[PDB]
Formats: sequence, C-alpha cells, structure tokens
Amino acid sequence: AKKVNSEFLTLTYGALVTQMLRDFENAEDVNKQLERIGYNMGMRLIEDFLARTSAPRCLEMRETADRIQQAFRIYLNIQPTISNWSPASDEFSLVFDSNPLTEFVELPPDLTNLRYSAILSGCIRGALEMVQLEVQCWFVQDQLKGDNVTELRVKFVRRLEEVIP
Amino acid sequence: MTIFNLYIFDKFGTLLHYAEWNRTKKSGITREEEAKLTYGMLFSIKSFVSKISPHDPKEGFLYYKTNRYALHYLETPSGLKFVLNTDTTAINVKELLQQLYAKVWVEFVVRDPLWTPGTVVTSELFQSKLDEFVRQSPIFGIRNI
Amino acid sequence: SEEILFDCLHAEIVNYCLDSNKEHDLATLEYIGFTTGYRLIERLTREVSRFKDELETMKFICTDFWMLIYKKQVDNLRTNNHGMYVVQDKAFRFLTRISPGTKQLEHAPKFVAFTCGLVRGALSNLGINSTVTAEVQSIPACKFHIEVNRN
Amino acid sequence: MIIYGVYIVSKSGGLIFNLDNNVPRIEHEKTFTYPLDLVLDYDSKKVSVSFNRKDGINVGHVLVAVNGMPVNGVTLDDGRDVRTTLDAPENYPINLKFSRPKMTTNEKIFLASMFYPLFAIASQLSPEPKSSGIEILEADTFTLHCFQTLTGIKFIIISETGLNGIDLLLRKVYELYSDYVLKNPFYSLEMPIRCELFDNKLQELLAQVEKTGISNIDK
Repeated sequence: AKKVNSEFLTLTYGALVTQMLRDFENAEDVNKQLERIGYNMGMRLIEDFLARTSAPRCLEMRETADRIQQAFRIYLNIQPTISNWSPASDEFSLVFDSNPLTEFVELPPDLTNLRYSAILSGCIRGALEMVQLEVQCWFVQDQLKGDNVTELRVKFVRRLEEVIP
Repeated sequence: MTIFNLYIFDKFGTLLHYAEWNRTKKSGITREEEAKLTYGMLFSIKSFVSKISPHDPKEGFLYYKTNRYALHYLETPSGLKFVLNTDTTAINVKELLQQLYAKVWVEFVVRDPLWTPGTVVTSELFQSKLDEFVRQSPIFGIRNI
Repeated sequence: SEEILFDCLHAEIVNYCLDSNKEHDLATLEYIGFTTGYRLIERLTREVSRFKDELETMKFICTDFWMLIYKKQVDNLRTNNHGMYVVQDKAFRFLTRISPGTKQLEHAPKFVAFTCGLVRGALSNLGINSTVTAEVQSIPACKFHIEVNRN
Repeated sequence: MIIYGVYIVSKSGGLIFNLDNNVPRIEHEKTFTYPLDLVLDYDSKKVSVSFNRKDGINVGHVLVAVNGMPVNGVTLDDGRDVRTTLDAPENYPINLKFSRPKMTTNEKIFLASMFYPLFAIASQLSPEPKSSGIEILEADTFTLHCFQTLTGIKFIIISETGLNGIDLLLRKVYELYSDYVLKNPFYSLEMPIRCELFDNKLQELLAQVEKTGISNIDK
C-alpha cells in the first residue's frame, strides 16, 4: 500500500494555475510567470541532481539529453524518449507518453493557450543556465491539448561561460 | 577530518559563505578582499591547469599542497566553488568535500526558502550543520589527491 | 527522495507574495491532497455497522497523514474541553530547513494550512472534519488549534 | 610517465627554458557531411568547437587542414573562408582534421608570465602561518612540481598524475642547472636558456626517466 507518494503535485500545480488564472485572466500570464517560477525551481533542483549524480557537466548534447532524462527519471519518474534528432543534432525531442507534472488533470482546460508545462519549461530551462547552457525551450506537442503524446523541443544556443573573475 | 577552514563562492564570484574551525594565522587584510584574492587564485589556477595540460581536463584542477598546509578544491557543474584548507595527514578529501556538499550545503542552503541565490548565506542552522558534519569524522589532515 | 520537489514547489508557493490574500493557497490544495490521502485509506479500522457509530479521531488520521506527508507525529496532542483540541510539535518538517529564530513566522501557517478546512464528516472525531488555525509560538514548535465550525 | 614540460622562470617570472619533452598531441580525423553537428563557432582566428564533443574531440581541438590544406587564421590556404566551404555542400563529404591548439613558444611564455604571481602570491595570508607558496599542484591529467631554491629560481616540471619522487628529478635538474650556469656570466641570471649542452644532457635524463628507477642519482 501507499506506493505512490506523489499525486499531490498534479493538484498543487492545479491550484497554482487556477489561482494565477483568477488573478490574471490572460492565458499567457499563467504561462510566463509560471515558467519563471519553475525556472527558479530548476535552479534549485539542478544543484541536488548534480549532488547525487556527480555528472561532470553537459559539455555535449547527447550527454545533456541523458542527464535531463535522468533528472526526469529520478524526481518525476518518467522516461523521456529522446527522438526526432536534427541533422545538426543541436535539438532533440522529449517524448513523454504520460505527463509527470500532472496525472489526468483533464484534456480541456476550458480554453486554449493554457500552457500546462511552464514549470516543466523551467524544469528543463533553469538547470541549463545553472549548468551554464544558454538554451531556448519550447513545446512542439502537448497530449493534454487533445493530442496523443507530449513532445518537447529544446535548442542549445550559447555555452554560458564565466567572465571577468 | 578536522580542517583549517572552508570557503564557498558562487559562480559569479561572491563570497556565498565562509567557515572557520582551525585557522590559526589571523590575517590583517579583510576576509572580503581575502575571499576575492582566493577566487582569483582559483580561477587563474583553473586557466593554468586547463591550458598547460597535455590531455583533456575533465574536471580540471584538483588541489595544491604546500610546505605546511594544503588546499583542496571542488567545482560544481553548477559553477559553485567549494575550497577547504588544512594540514597534511588524512584520507583524500575529494569525496569528503563532495559528501559535505551533498549532505549539508544542498540540504541546508538550497532547501531554505529564506536562502535566495545571488546573496550571502547567513543562518545559524547551516553553521551548526556544517560544524557538526565536519566534526562527524573529525581527526585532522588532508593529503588530498 | 520525492520530498525536494514539494519543498521547492512550496517555496515558490510562498514566493508569489501578491498584496491581495494572506492565503497564497486556497483550501483547494487541501481538498485534493487529502482526497489522495483518502485514496491511500482504502482500509480504516472502523466498524462496518450501519446500526452503530464508531468514531475515527482526526488526531489519528492526522498523525498517519503526517507520517505519509510530514513524517513526524504529534509530540503534544491535547483534547480541549470543547469538541475541539490542539496539536503541538516541537519541530516541523518544513521548519527543519530554517533556524529556530523568530524572523518570518507567517510562512509556516501557510505551509500547514494544508490541513485546514478539510472536507468534513458528520460525527465528532470521525477522521477528516477539520476547521483549524495555526498559532505558532516557537519556530520549530508549531502549534495548531482547531475550532468546531458548527456550534 | 614522461615529464611533459620541464620549465623554469626567473624572479620576474619570464619562462626561462621551455624544455619540452617529446609530447605527441592527439590528432583526430573525420570525414564530415552537410552542415555540422559540431559547433563550428568562430573565435578570433581559432575555428574551434565549444559544444557537441564527439570522437575524442576537445574544446581546444581546432581544424588544421581540410584535405591537407592548412588554415591561415580563419581562411583556406587557397583563400576561401572556413564557412565558405561550410556552406558549400557539393564537396561533401569532406575530411576535417582537428588538433588541440599546440602551445607555441610565445604562448608558453605568456602562460608562465600570467602564472608566476599565482605561485608568488599563493595565499599570502594563508590560514596556516609561516607557510610557503604553492609547492605541488595536482591536476586532472598532470601534476606540476614547483621548487623554489629558497630564493630566485623556480624549477617547474609537469609529470604524470601517478608519478612519484619528482622532487629527486627537481634535484637533478638543479644540479644540471648549476652545471650549465658554470660557464656564462654574460648569460644573465634572467636570460632565456639557449644552450644545446643542457638540451642533450636533459635528453639523457629523459631517456633515463623512461625507466622509473632513479639510483646513483640517475642522469
């Protein structure tokens, strides 16, 4: 019994999105502020993830995908199928058969533009600017939007390097 | 392993935190300029070891040892820097500093809502946890490799 | 373990500090969360009788919930002369992350609000009937007094 | 096992003697295709890669000569730009030749110049009192041994991580330093070392240290 410890985040995040909604009617506010708070979140968890894994750093793209799928595996307990590889291979698609942030919130959030993975964006984004990766993120497909399966698409841009020590 | 003192600096280069247990020689210059001098110390060391190494630096610099003390270093992939300092004789302290990082600093800095990155870490709770954690196996020495 | 996700997410729960509501979170988080906790409760040691009533103290469900959630049961669990009562803990899990100095009390009640306004039951001490306020005198020592919503 | 670069610096710190042991820097080759996974980021005449490391390629690793055409700065020897060929897909697949940028003489001079005050100012206000500057540095792939002769000369030799007894090698190079400075007072105490005698006797020392055993102190 009491196997699943974590079905409380799918409803904590639900409370977040509902109250952000009731505060600001705009569908994109509850996306961007939610993304920046999930960004600080990613800052806060990448430190512990590297504390356990002791990975050197994401100097390469495939190893970065491995580290990120490992991060999802350890905390959010989902297996990101790394697919859709670009010929330049600067980008890769994360295939989540089951959303880990939610467990069946519902397919209609009554209205579109309600980006339901903004923390996930922070989850993927924040760590990068902490592991020194100036990287852009965006979602190519969301099963929650009436779709079969959720794919994310994250594009590294500039190797963040420390300056003027 | 009881040690002289520990330094924690953010990737930007500010003094996140300092800890002292055995530092005997008390400097005359301020420990702030001392912290900045240590950070320049470390970054220029990293450049030196990166460039004069004939083979790929995976984690770069490890430590330096002197006549009378020794200094040990830890680079996080986050860019955070830990540095410890003590006398000579002990187990290698790379895993020691890693254990301190994971078990204490991650536990009692990052997890604190009061802790906001980009600032100093001032909390008696973390000072305690760090103190008793160094006092966990606290004989002495380094001889780090 | 799966604790740091909730710890950080709750830190951001605090973080948005809009100047409208002392409840950064509404009792909705409560309802859904202990509804999942009730999913955990598919067995409870309460009799099957339709003709007889047996009460499941909210104290016991509170402590088992806490082991499932906060992972440290009550240290003081006092039954007030009313139908209400009070819970006192020398330490709190979210408060273990901070020193005992009284600097920002107001966060901790928002933390523990997760046990406030819970979807009730009919009988006294029946498991979930919860109207409660947080009155914390010491930083680790979190105190919470319930008030019977009816009467 | 070998002593990678034996150096020495004056009180001012100018690298006196860039005694390089035979050090084969790794050369990599690969026949690449249409525009690349490799980060062909241009950085100040150093057409290198920062991200997307594959096949034992490091950040420093820089193209030397596509199909045996050495690069001048950023351009082709024939005068086309690197990216000029990068945009052109007809020649593909094309053979890129990567090597880590080999530290030239002036590079090593600048490296020692920038290094010197580090050791000189090495935690001057260190926690332990009456201490010295950095005596031994140990890195990911090498270990530097710096030995001050209590004033003036700093013997700086970089050896393998697992190597032991390097202090004795410092002793012998101290001996041979004396055996050299025997001859030329017009060789200033801060002029760079230019003498083939020191060179050949240190080649003998290298041949010895191919063998670990140092005895009757081995030269």
